[PDB]
Amino acid sequence: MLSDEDFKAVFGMTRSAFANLPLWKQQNLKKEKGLF
Repeated sequence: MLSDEDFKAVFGMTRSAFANLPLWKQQNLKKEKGLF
C-alpha cells in the first residue's frame, strides 16, 4: 500500500482524494503510477 510518503512521490495529492477522479482516470493514473 502506498504509504503517505511514497504516495507523495507518486500521484501528487492523497490516495483518498486520488479516488475522486473518474474510475478510468483511476486505473490509469494507477498503472501510470502508484503501482510500484
